[PDB]
Amino acid sequence: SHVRKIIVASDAGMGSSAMGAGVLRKKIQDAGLSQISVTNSAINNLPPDVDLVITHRDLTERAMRQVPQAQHISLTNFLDSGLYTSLTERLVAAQRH
Amino acid sequence: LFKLGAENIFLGRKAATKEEAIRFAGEQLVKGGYVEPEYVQAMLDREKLTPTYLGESIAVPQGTVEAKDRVLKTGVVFCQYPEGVRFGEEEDDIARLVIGIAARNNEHIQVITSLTNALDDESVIERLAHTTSVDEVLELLAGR
Repeated sequence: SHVRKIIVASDAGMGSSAMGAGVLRKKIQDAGLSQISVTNSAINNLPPDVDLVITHRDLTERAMRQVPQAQHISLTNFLDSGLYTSLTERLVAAQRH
Repeated sequence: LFKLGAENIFLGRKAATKEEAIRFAGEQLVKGGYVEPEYVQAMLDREKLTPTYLGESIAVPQGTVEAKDRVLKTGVVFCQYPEGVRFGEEEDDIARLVIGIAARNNEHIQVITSLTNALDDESVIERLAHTTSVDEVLELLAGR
């Protein structure tokens, strides 16, 4: 049971989800974590095997519901680089640890 | 995955609202045979759910998953608004690049990913936002 799956979800999963996914994905690849996979999809579609779910706070309640047993991270803004940076550092820390 | 040429690059546009910009992009997707008429409202429908602003002065409006069968072929319409069009949640979320997309099989994130990959540098967006050269646009997005 290793956390390696990160998926971003949204209302339609065809807008903000695309950018969130790309940035996170790039950082993960840069960190040499080829073992971690990144994809995006609509909220209505989230595999129960997902370890990490990243969505906008407005829809985090929904994702939690589908899988309240999963790990959810809430965002505030689409280009909130500060939050993205913090989250990335954290995941890296959790990866080693 | 998508063809880009002079026929789908529109520079120096103006729009008071994001709805007008989206409608223009939608009209151009219809015009180039990328989508059927029902897709235009589907782009406006999608915009209501959550903005298609992606940060960094870029917006990528597209239709909902429900409109997938009204898409004839994957396509993009590059629309430049030098004066900007408010597109995101806040008044500060202004887009100067409004890229209307139509993707077969609801594959919009693949098209968005390809575009944003070519827009990974701040200097490229600035240049695209105010350039009066179509050829320059093609050059900067040709490696996509």
